[PDB]
Amino acid sequence: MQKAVEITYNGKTLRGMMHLPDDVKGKVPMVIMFHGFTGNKVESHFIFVKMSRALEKVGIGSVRFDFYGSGESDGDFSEMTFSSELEDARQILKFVKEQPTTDPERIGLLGLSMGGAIAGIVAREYKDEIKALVLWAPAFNMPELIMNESVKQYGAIMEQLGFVDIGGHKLSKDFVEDISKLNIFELSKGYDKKVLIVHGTNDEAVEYKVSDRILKEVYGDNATRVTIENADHTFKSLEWEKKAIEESVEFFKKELLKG
Amino acid sequence: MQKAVEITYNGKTLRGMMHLPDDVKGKVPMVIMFHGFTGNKVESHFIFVKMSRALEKVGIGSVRFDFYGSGESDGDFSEMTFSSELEDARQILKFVKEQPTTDPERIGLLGLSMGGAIAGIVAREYKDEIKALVLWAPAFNMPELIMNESVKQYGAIMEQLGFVDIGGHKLSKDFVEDISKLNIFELSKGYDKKVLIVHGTNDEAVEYKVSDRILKEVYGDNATRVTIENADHTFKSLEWEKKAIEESVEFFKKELLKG
Ligand SMILES: CCCCCCCCCC
Repeated sequence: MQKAVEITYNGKTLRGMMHLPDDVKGKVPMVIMFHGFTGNKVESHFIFVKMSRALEKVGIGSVRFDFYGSGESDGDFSEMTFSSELEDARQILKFVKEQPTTDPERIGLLGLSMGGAIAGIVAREYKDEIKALVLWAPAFNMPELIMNESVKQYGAIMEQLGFVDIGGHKLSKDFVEDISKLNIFELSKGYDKKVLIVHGTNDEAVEYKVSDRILKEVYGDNATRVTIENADHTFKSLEWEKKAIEESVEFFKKELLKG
Repeated sequence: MQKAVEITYNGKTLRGMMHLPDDVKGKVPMVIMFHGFTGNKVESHFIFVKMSRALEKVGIGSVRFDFYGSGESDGDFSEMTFSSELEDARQILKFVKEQPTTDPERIGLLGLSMGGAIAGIVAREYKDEIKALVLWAPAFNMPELIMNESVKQYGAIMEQLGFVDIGGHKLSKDFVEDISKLNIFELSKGYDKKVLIVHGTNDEAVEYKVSDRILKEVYGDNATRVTIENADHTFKSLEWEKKAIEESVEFFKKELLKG
């Protein structure tokens, strides 16, 4: 089953999609999915929609919302900061916990790229009530990526206009100010439940090396990695996305439907 | 106001969004928006969403749905053909005409890229009940574009396995066969009401020359062209998308709110 949903808080409306399995009644595991920077709840080549459908077939529900300033949700992209998306995510978790079909002890988080950074942070903040975590090419070095640009052209453009054009999106100076103060690696450290990282070797947006840091610096033996050979950042082929979705579904089926 | 909407016909469910202006009540002009090949109802850098919001402010509502096989709607991409998207468009027009806030004589069509080809055809099929037409880089040469793509890129796999991977999407042989039988220029010819074409000069997906053909071969003096200098296919900058949205909003404001 697929139904559209909304959240309204602080005068902000988030719009999303909720998937519940047709077969099983009662309370079910739920996966919350976080899209990345300039992405949206559907994500690249619909990989999020696919994931939800692949999950409901194993009796796992899911919700996917567009962050404020993106896609179907209200707001201008210029109003968005990483911290504001964090607050959106805290409200989304609250919404999932309020649904009468949600099993409170079976809630997982999934995040792609910058959504992986968010998912990491949220996982830590609620480490005792988030059952499992999947990270897809998680952009934990996002602060560093924004910082390096200070000496390049986007830095000079930001210094002059207070915003930059990243391809039909207005990236505010407020985002640079906000993100410069955060260390995703440290803010994600301390999550003890099982973690799955899926990463491509040819990822030219978040290099594969980043995942090594996460394995070394953020988690212990509870974290494991699926390497998708030859894959680009968003797993943009049928075989690459099939591998990502199947490994992640099996991880959530093992980790959420056991407890 | 923005609300999620659905259509179900012949065992298929389409999912979309409906925008109505808050201040004006009664029947209002309505714009139907058609996304392009591998796109979705939000479209590139949220330009469709923005276009809907810009329309609300001038008292024009809108609907944007994902075609069957894309985005939030049902179905796999392999099930989609150009003709199935035409049938979806006919059902979406039907849906708009059933809404009690729709002024039946004030319905306009907008299409981007392959969706513009959709709009061009639908406008002709309903030439007496479609009040105005906007085409954004309309891909009337889509049969030729796909034919060139098979000959140079797809290859034997299409014959051996029946499909090709176009970037996380399974493009079926049926689409190639179906689209080869259609002439978008001929099927759109005969629409007499006002038409706006917006096109970028550096468009590398649908060459600017195509718009020249549409002005000469498809429409008469009822058609007008806004050229956006240096712009790419989806007008992917703040300046380019502002120009496209404002020109289209003022065109729909003049042509739907008159007569
Ligand atoms: C991976 C991030 C791509 C966009 C970065 C833009 C940097 C702006 C700095 C002023």
